[PDB]
Amino acid sequence: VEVYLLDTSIQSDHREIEGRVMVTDFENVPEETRFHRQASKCDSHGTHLAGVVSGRDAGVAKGASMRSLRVLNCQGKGTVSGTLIGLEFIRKSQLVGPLVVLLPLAGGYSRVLNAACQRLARAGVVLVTAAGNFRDDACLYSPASAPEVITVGATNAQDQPVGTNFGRCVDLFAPGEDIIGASSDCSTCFVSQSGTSQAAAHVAGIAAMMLSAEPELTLAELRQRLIHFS
Amino acid sequence: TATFHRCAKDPWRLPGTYVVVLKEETHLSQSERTARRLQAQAARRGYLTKILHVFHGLLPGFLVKMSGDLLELALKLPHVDYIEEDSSVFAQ
Repeated sequence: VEVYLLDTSIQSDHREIEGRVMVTDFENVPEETRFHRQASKCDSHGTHLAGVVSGRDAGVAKGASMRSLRVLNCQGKGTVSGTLIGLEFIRKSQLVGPLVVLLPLAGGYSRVLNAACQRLARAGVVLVTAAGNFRDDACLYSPASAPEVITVGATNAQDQPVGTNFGRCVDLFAPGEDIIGASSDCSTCFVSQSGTSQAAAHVAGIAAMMLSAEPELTLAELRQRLIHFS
Repeated sequence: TATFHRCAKDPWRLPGTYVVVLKEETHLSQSERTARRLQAQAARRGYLTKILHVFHGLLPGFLVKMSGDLLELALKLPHVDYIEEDSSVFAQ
């Protein structure tokens, strides 16, 4: 099973994730101070999430195989069109085992982004996304609002909402407060981060392990098992 | 019958770039012909357009950089299902 990550650039040789992430050719980001454009800052978000999924010391699915697509710039900003072209890149790679697609990003409700996610889900892809960090109804954001995507809100150790988006479009809540993971500040550095991106990466790791054990596990079965174990 | 869509969060809108989504089962050759018709009609009206990407495999359609003044014209192209103005997404 492979976990595809659509996010910022990654520090692929950070010791926590070295060997896990196959950086793909894909890059589609909007235009980019010098400090904020250094690699250690550009790579921060995606490197932390690749660690949450696959990291040796702190991964949920330690040793998981990942593939990365760059859809967010050094400031963590992307476009719906770049994200769409990234999702098409994944579909083309699939047409040429089970696949998990992790989308730790959000914009406003988008008909086309939801439609693209729906087409991948209809083809058997398991998509996992962040509910959003706006203390608002996740139905107003995308891909969070897509019913075919597993939308993940963030809770703490006491199951309290971290703030996290909520509502009928959130399928489950997962750990998203002070999550220790790989820091791109240095090759062995770690940092704690909070957010629905971290919660979604946790669920992607659980899904990857469930699909590895039961390759014939469908999205409908998997979804209910993930919701229950939350 | 085609509809226009844009981000409800005004600060995240990116006017000037649009995803033109064609009806299901529209072939790649028809997506290319529809993009060519849009460019020709926009040129006849005195507007520059640029096709940035042609979609095929997941959804049929294309990404176009053009003035929003051309939206009424583009919505009338017969294979169009809907048109969406680009918008920003962010790391969570």
